[PDB]
Amino acid sequence: VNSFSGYLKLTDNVYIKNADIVEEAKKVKPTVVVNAANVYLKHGGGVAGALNKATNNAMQVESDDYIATNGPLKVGGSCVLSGHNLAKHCLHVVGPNVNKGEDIQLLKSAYENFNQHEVLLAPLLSAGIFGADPIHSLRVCVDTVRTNVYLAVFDKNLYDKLVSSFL
Ligand SMILES: OC[C@@H]1C[C@H](F)CN1c1ncnc2[nH]ccc12
Ligand SMILES: [Cl-]
Repeated sequence: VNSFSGYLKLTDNVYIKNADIVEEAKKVKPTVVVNAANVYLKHGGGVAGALNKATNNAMQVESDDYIATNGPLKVGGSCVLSGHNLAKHCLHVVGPNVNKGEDIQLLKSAYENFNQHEVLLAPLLSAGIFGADPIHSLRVCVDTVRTNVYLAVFDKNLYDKLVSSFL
């Protein structure tokens, strides 16, 4: 039993809700919140910009030190950093950004990072400003993640389409 509330159950392990991931994280304070990161951890907009803003830019400061030490992530890769005031940890995961021409096949590799964590709050990888089809992202999530994932979808119209079209 966990403290996630109001989610629709899609499969044994995948749950979905129309919610702002920032407000969800502040309420639940999950062990792991997933960020929709880029390889430079530049949290400018989309999910990343919103999460970073909610940390008063502390996420960005921590991220800049991480990059200065380690260099950029790989597309499909991840790193674990602090969750600041939002969660114990933030798993920064880089899905392919279609608006940069990145290979959508890497979306499965990106979701594989979730399997290293028993329970996660997450957005749909490569959705929004990363330019992939969210219906496809949900499909890959369901077919790749085996740990317990609680998906927050910001747009109510999109949430309804994901549920009604879910196979
Ligand atoms: O599944 C994540 C959905 C799809 C798209 F990627 C953006 N999005 C969000 N969901 C909840 N809160 C959010 N805050 C900022 C963005 C955002
Ligand atoms: Cl977005």
